[PDB]
Amino acid sequence: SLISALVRAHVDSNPAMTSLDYSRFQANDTQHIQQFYDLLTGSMEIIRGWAEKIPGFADLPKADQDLLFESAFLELFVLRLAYRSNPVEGKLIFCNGVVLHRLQCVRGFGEWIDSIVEFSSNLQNMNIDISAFSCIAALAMVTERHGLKEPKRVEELQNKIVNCLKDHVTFNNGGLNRPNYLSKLLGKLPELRTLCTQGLQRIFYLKLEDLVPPPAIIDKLFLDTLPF
Amino acid sequence: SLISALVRAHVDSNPAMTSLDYSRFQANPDYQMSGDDTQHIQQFYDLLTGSMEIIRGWAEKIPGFADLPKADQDLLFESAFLELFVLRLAYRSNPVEGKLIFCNGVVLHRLQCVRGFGEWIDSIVEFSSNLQNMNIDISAFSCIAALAMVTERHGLKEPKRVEELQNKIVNCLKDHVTFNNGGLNRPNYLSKLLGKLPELRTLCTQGLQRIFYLKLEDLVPPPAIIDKLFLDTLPF
Amino acid sequence: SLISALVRAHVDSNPAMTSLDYSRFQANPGDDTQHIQQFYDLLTGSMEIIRGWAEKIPGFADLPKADQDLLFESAFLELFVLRLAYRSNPVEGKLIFCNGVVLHRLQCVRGFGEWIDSIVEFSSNLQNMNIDISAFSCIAALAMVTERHGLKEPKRVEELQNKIVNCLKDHVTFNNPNYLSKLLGKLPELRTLCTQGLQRIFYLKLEDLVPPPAIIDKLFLDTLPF
Amino acid sequence: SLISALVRAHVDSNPAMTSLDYSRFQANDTQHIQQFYDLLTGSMEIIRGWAEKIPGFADLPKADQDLLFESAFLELFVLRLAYRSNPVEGKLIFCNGVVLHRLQCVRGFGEWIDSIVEFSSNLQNMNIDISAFSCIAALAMVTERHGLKEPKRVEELQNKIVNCLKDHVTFNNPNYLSKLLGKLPELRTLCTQGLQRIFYLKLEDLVPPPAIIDKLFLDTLPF
Amino acid sequence: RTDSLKGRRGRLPSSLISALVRAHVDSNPAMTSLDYSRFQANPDYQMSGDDTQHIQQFYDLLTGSMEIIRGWAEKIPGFADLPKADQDLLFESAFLELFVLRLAYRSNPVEGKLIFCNGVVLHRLQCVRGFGEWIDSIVEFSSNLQNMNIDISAFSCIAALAMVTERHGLKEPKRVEELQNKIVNCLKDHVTFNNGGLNRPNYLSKLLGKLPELRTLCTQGLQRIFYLKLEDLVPPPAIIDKLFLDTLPF
Amino acid sequence: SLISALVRAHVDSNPAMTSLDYSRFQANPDDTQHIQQFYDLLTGSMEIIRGWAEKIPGFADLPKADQDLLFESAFLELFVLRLAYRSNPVEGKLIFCNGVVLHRLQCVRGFGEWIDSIVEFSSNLQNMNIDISAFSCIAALAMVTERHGLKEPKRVEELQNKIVNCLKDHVTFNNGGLNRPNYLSKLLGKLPELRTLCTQGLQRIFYLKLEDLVPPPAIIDKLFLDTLPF
Ligand SMILES: [Br-]
Ligand SMILES: [Br-]
Ligand SMILES: [Br-]
Ligand SMILES: [Br-]
Ligand SMILES: [Br-]
Ligand SMILES: [Br-]
Ligand SMILES: [Br-]
Ligand SMILES: [Br-]
Ligand SMILES: [Br-]
Ligand SMILES: [Br-]
Ligand SMILES: [Br-]
Ligand SMILES: [Br-]
Ligand SMILES: [Br-]
Ligand SMILES: [Br-]
Ligand SMILES: [Br-]
Ligand SMILES: [Br-]
Ligand SMILES: [Br-]
Ligand SMILES: [Br-]
Ligand SMILES: [Br-]
Ligand SMILES: [K+]
Ligand SMILES: [K+]
Ligand SMILES: [K+]
Ligand SMILES: [K+]
Ligand SMILES: [K+]
Ligand SMILES: [K+]
Ligand SMILES: [K+]
Ligand SMILES: [K+]
Repeated sequence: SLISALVRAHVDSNPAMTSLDYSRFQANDTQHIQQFYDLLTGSMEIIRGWAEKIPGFADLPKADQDLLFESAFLELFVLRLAYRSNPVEGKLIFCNGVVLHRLQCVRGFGEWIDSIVEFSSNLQNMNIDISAFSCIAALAMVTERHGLKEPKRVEELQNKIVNCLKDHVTFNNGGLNRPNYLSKLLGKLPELRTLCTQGLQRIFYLKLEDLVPPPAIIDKLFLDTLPF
Repeated sequence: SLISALVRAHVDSNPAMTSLDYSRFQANPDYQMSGDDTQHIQQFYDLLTGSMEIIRGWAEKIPGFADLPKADQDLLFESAFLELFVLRLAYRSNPVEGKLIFCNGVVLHRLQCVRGFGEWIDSIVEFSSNLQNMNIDISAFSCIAALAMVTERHGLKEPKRVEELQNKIVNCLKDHVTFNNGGLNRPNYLSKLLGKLPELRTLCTQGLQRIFYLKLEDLVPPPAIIDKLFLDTLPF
Repeated sequence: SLISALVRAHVDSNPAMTSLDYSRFQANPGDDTQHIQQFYDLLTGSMEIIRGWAEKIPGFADLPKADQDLLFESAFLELFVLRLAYRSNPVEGKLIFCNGVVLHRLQCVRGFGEWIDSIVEFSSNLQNMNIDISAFSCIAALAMVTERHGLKEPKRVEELQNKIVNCLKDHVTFNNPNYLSKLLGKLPELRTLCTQGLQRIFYLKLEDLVPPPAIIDKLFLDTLPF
Repeated sequence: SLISALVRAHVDSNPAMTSLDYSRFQANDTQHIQQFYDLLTGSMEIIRGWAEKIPGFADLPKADQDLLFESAFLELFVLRLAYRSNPVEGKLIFCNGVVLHRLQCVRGFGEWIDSIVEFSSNLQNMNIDISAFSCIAALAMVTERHGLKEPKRVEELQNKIVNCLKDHVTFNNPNYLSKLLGKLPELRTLCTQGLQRIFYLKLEDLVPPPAIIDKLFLDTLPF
Repeated sequence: RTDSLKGRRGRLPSSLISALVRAHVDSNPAMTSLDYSRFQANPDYQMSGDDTQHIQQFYDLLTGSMEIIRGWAEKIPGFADLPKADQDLLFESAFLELFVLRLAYRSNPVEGKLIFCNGVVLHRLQCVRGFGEWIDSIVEFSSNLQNMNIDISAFSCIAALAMVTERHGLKEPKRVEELQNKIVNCLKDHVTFNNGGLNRPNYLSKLLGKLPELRTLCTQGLQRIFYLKLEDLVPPPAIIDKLFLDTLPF
Repeated sequence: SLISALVRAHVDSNPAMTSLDYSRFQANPDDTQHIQQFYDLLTGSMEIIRGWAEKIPGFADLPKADQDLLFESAFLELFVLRLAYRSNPVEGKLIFCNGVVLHRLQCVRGFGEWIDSIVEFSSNLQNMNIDISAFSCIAALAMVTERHGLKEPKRVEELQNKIVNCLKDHVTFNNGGLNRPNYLSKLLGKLPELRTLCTQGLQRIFYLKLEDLVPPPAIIDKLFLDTLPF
C-alpha cells in the first residue's frame, strides 16, 4: 500500500525513458551557467508535486512541509538525476527529459558534475529496484531538520517508510544473500548530503564570480539548503 | 530500462488506490438479490468493455510491441485481453475481504459480482488469493502481465519476432530476481511465477463459459463488442 | 611493532573491565523467545566490533576487499567465542561479551543452549594456560588469517599468517619449549567448539520457535565448513 | 476396501516377527555409524514399495508421489520402527528384519535412539491395532507439503484415509482418535533430532554420509 | 561445494559448446601420442650449455603452433562471419595468450611437464633456458588453472573468449561483442543447467578472471622476446618479430 | 585421464556437424532400395564403431575373443545410442555414424516403425542434455558390460567399474551432484532402455528375413545371431 503509493509518486514525477529530449545532446560560459540555473528551478515544481504524493506528507504542518522540501530539494534533484542517468556513457537525464553530456554540463555545474556521475555510478552498482529507490528518495526528505514544528510526526512517517523498505528487502529471506543491503541503502543518504555541499560551493562560486548572478529563486535555494 | 518501461506501463494503466470508488459497494447478502439480473449482467459487460481502451493503452506502452507486424499486435492483444483483465484485477483486488477492484477504481463485493460474473468470480478470487500470497513485487508483476500477452499464438505472421520480445522480457525478469538476491538466481520462484500464466489461461476458459451461458440464456444478449471478445478469446 | 599493533587491536576492540553493564546480570542458583533473540543480538552486536578489530591488523586492509570479507565471514563465530572465552570468568560463571554486557551461565544456557557449557569449559582450559595479552593477540589474528578457499590472493594471505606466526614465535622465545604448539593447538579446538554453535543454530531453525534473522542465517551458511 | 489394502500394504512391507535376523545382535566407532547409514538406505526400497501399494497414491502426479515420499521417508522409517520394536527389552527391529539392541544403536544413531525408544514405548502403550496403525502410517506421508502439484488431490486422498480411520475407531466403540492423530506431530518433532544427528556427523567429518544419506538430509529439511 | 546448504545459499534446484569442444579436441595432441624423445628431467643431463639451441627452440615452439591455433580459431562458430580484417586482428592479438592457455591446460604442473600444441614433452628445467624465468610463472598459472578442475566443455568456452574479445582497431567491434556475449551466455547456461538450474556467479567470475591473469602473464612473454632482441645473441626472426608487434597492447 | 580418452574416442569416431552429407537428404515424399540402404547404414557404422572401441583404454588388453564378443553384442545398441545422441529429433533429422543425413520419413521404409522408436528415445535422451564427457562414459558402458561366454568376466567387470567410477566423479563435480539427485541414476537407466529399444531392431531384421525381399548380408544376418539375447 505505502510502497505502491511511493512508487506511483516516483513514476508520475519522472520523464518516460521513452520520451527523452536529445535535441541538444552532444558528446563533443554565460550560456551554460544560466542553463544550470534553469534545470534546477525547472525541477522545483516537479519534485514538489512528488512530495505532495507521499502519504502522510500533507498531514504535516504546512510549515513543516516547506521546511522538509526546501531543505532536501537539492539532494532530491541530485538523487533523482543520479538514479535515472547513464553514468558509464556519461549521459545525464533531468527531471524534464533533457539529455546533456557530462562534458556539456561541466561548463554549468562545474567539477561537481563529475562528483555527481561518480555517485550515479555507485548508486546503480547497488541495483536498486524501483520500490527500494522510491522509499530512499522519500527518506531523503522525511528526515530530522532543525526548526520542525512536529518533529515526532516527521519521525513517525520516517520510521514507517524505513519499515516499508525493510519489508520489501527482507521478505521471504530477501536479505539472506545481501546482509547489510538495507544499511548500505540508508548509507547513501549521508553520502548524498555530503555530495550536495559541492552544489552549494558551486552556487557560492558563481555568485562570487558575478559573471552571471543567480536568480532570487536559486539565491533562495542557496539559503534553504544551507545546513546552518 | 525495459523493466522501468514495463512498470510505467502498469502504473499508468491502473487506478491509484486513492481513486477507489466505494460507492456501489454492498456487502449485505440480503440486499443482493434485489434488482433483476439484467442490471448486473449489463454491469458485467460494461466492466469488460470499459477496460479495453485502458489495457490496449498498456499494451501499446510495452517496448517492442509496436515494432511487431500490426496484425500480430492485434492477434496478441485480442487473444490475451481477457487474461490481462483477470490478472490485473486479481493483482489489485483484496481477496481476503472479498473485494474486487476494477481497472477503473470501482469496488464491488464478491457477492455482487456473482449475479453478473457467475460462479467464475469465486475461481477468480481464489486465483487472486494464490497470486497475492506469493507477494510478487511491482517490477516482477509488470513483467508477468507483459508475458501473458507476448506469448505464442497460432496464425502469427512473425512468431520468431514475438518469441524474441518474450525472451527479452523473461530475461529482464530474471535479472530483477537475481539482482535482488545478491546475483544468485531463484529458479523455483521463477517457475512458480511463470506457472501462474497457464493457470490464468485455464481460469479464463471459465470466463468463456459464462459468456456462452449468457448467449444461450438469451435474456441479456452479449452486445457485438462482447461477441467479438468471445471469438477473439476462443482457443480454437 | 607487529606485536604492538596486534595488542592495540585487541585492547581497542575490547571493553575495559571498568565499563561493564550488569543491568541484565542475574545469578540466582524471562521468555524463551527473549533468550533466543538475545542470543541472536549478542552475535550481531559483536560483528561490527570484531570487523573493526580485523581492519586494525597490519596488512588486512591491504588485501582485496573480497578476500577480507571471506576471511572475516569464515572466522567470525570463532572470533566471537575465543574473545568471549578469553575475557570471561569461568569459575564464577560470568560471560562477558564484546559489548560489555555481563550474563550468568545459567541465563545463557536458555539462549545458547548446552553449548554454553562447552564454551565455559573451553574458557577454563584457555585460562589455565595463563596466556598473556601479546600471545593471545597473535592467536586471535591467526584464527582469522588462515587458509580459505575463494581467496583472490592466497599468497597475500599466507604472507600475513607466517609473519604473525613468527611474531608469536619470537615472543615465546624472547620471554623464555612445546608451549608454542600448545597455543596453536587451541585453534583446531576452537573450531570444533564452534561446530556446536552451528548445531545450536540448526536446532533453532528446526524448532522454528523464533527463526534466525537473515544476518544470522548467512552467518550460519558462512561458518559451515562445506 | 481401503483399510484392507492399507493393512495388506503394511503386512507385505514388514518382516515376519517369527523370522527376524539376529546375526548382528549383541547385548554387551566408524562401523556403527556406517551401519546407521545402511539401515536407512536399506529401508528406502521397502517403504517405497509400501507407498506404492497405497490406494490412490500411484494416481497422483509422479512429482507429487516423489515429493510426499521423499519428505516423509525419515518419519515413516522411524514410525514403522517404533511400532514393531520392543522398547521394554531395548531391541530395535528394522524394516529388513535386522535386530539390534539399544546399546548398539546409540553408537550409530546417537542419543536420538533413546528418544525413539521413548516414542516407541508411548506408541505401543496406546495399544494401536494393525488397522489403525496402517492408517496412521499412510497419514504420515499423504499430508500437505510445500510443492505439491495438485495439493487438492493430496487433501482429497488424506481425508479419505482419515475417514477410513474414523469409522474403524467408531465401530470399535473417547479422544482416542485425537491421541491417534496426535502422534504424527510428535513423530515429526522426533525426527528433527534425526536431522540433528546427521548434521552432527557431517560436521564431525569422521565418517562422511554417503551421497544417498546427504540426499535424505536435504530432502527432509523443514526449512 | 554448490551441492550443500552452504552452496545452495537458500535456493533449491529446478550446439555452440559442442562445436567449441570439437575445435579443441581436433587441435590438441592425443595424450597417447605424446613425444617424450627429448624429455630430460635429470638436472645433471642438461645438455652442455649452448644457450642458442634452447632459444631457437623457444622460437620454434611458438611458430610451430601458429597454424594449429589458427585452425582452431576457424572452427569457432560465428568467427568467419566477422570481417576478415577483424579475424586477423583478434587472432594476432590473442595468439600468445591462446598459446599459453592451451599449454597451461594440457601440461602437468606438479611434475614440471610442459606439453606443447605439437606433442613435444619438455621438462621445466629445459624450457627455462629458452622461455626464461617466465616458464615458472606459466607453470604457476597452469597449476592454478588445473586446481579449478575445469571440464572440457567449460575450458573450450574460456579459450574462445581469450580471443573473441574487444581489441582497439576493430572494423565491427559490435559484431565482436555479440559473439563474445553469445559465448559467455553459452557458458553461463551450461554451468547453470548442469548445476540443476542454480547459477554459480563466483565460479563464473573465477573462470573469466583467468583471462585478465592470462593477459598479464603474457606481458612477461613480451618481456622475454624484448630481452632476447636486446641481448642480440639469438635475434628474433621475422615471424617472432611480428608476434611481438601483434601482441603489443599499445 | 580415462574420461578425457573416452571423449577423444567419441570425437574422433563421430562426424563434425559441418562435414555432414546431405546429398541424399530430402524431408519430403518422392522397395528393395530402402532395405539395402538400411543394411548399408548398419554395416558402414560397424568399422567406425569398432574404431571407437579400440580407442577405449584397457579394452585392447582383453582377450581378442572377449573384444569381438563385447563389440558384436553391443553393436546395435551403440549404433542406436550414437544415432540418438547426434541426431535432431525435433526436425526429424537422422544423422548416421558415416555423416549421411536422412529424414525420418525416408527411413521408415527400410527401418520400419522402429525408426519411430529411435526418434522417441533420441528425444528423451536429448531432453536430459547429457554433456560430452558423461555421454562418452555411457557409450563405453553400453559395451563394457557382462555377457555370457566371456573368457575374462573379472577383467571386464574391472574395466567397467573403472568407467562408472570415472562417470560418478564427473557427474558429482560437474553435473550438479545432489542438485540433480537422480541424474546419475537416470543416465545409467538409459542402458536397459537402449537394450530393449534394440530388440525391436532384431525384430525388424527378423521381418526382413521372413519377407525375403532382399536377404540380409552375412554381416547383418550374423548381427542377428550376434545381437540375439542368446
Ligand atoms: Br497507489
Ligand atoms: Br549487500
Ligand atoms: Br520509462
Ligand atoms: Br520492485
Ligand atoms: Br531467476
Ligand atoms: Br486388498
Ligand atoms: Br508376524
Ligand atoms: Br549440507
Ligand atoms: Br538455509
Ligand atoms: Br560439432
Ligand atoms: Br599466422
Ligand atoms: Br573453483
Ligand atoms: Br557460486
Ligand atoms: Br552466472
Ligand atoms: Br568457486
Ligand atoms: Br586423450
Ligand atoms: Br558438452
Ligand atoms: Br582375475
Ligand atoms: Br534429477
Ligand atoms: K550492494
Ligand atoms: K458485475
Ligand atoms: K532462473
Ligand atoms: K518458490
Ligand atoms: K485390527
Ligand atoms: K572432461
Ligand atoms: K553460472
Ligand atoms: K534429467
